[PDB]
Amino acid sequence: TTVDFTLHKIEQTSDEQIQNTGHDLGLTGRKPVQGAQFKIFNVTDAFYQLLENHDKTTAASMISQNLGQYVNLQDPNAATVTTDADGLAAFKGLAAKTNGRHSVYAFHEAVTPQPYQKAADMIVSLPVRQDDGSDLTNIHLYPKDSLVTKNLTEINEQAVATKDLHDVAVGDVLTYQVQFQIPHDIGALADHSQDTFKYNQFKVLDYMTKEGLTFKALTAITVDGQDILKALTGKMAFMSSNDAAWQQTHNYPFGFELDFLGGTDPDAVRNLLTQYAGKRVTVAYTGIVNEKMIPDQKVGNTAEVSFDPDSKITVNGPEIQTGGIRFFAHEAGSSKSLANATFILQRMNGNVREYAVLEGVAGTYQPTKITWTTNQDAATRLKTSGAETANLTIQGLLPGRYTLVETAAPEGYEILDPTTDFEVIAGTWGTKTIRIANTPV
Repeated sequence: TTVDFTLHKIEQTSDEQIQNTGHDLGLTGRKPVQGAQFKIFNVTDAFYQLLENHDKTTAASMISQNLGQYVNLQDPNAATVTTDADGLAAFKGLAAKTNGRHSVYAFHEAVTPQPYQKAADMIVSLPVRQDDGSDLTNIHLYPKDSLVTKNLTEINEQAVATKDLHDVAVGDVLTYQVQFQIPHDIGALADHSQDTFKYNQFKVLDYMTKEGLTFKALTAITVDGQDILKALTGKMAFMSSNDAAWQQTHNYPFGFELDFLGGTDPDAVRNLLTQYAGKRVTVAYTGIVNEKMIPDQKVGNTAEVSFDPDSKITVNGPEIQTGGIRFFAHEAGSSKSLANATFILQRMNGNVREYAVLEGVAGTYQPTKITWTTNQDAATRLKTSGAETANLTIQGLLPGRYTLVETAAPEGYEILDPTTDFEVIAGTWGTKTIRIANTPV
């Protein structure tokens, strides 16, 4: 006589010990995960052999921690079903008894879809008996895939609503957070080994291919509501785009590589991680938007979590972008470029005028920060070049409505209109280059 196992693969974004009854839980209202490949193994003999020296709990635990020690994982006979769009994968018609004992079955996620981490290898020992004193013939399991994620969480230390695209100003500090799971078997030894651990690399690589950000700081590493970073530092390996090391191995203009087990004392780290095994880690860091952040340029990041050199779990973060504007100061009635025309940048703030002060500083302004004052004389005086198509450029601005105010015409000219109202368009230089005419004398 036989038994069926129907699996319900589901997404996990937090810590959650919830027990498998084996009973059908119906509409649980949880996101299913598709494309998880599961293999099943009869471990009844191996289990009962352990059961001579160890209790029931310890036996099942030993098999979970090193399933490939007790079975040939790449067995062609081993029944394999892949999880569908509802997260469903049924293994049917399995022997209820094996060599005179109630059967023990082990389940192993062999291929885990991106960007998930695999479920722990689960062990079921029959029977699973109903409260009416009768065995279940269909056993329902809810294995969990932990979702690797990356978000932009704060801008200038204020929480922002999460979205795929953010508008930034030059000199903004951006807080990012990468989340992932400490493996359930982090502290286990390699299958058939007394002298080598199973895990020898727990790496987080995060970078941007395009320019725009300068690495500021790694702010925290937390798990289980505890700050782990103070304990780790020294014992693990760390590189940032600010370190001369970085340009040796990578050529991304921004990023960091962290390895919990690449440091001076791996084993001490593995110990600490084992204490929080199966739980969710948040690695937080900050970056500063720099003068090389340009308009018409969306720039994102990729984070890669890897446990060996040959594999990785990859996730993309949101893209950021910035505004700019171009002007052309010229002689009324022609296209003669007028250099040395003097302007200040204005905006309204609840029916009050503020004027721009640029920290970084031709006609091309590319500041490192823009602050705002109601003292008009403190405003940065902007000068035009003699360039052809546009002779005043500004970038790193938020989108919205501004006013360019001309405070001195070039020698030999007089101002037509002192004020030019305009609009910075999100992530672009704008509709067109704005022409400003000055009349000669």
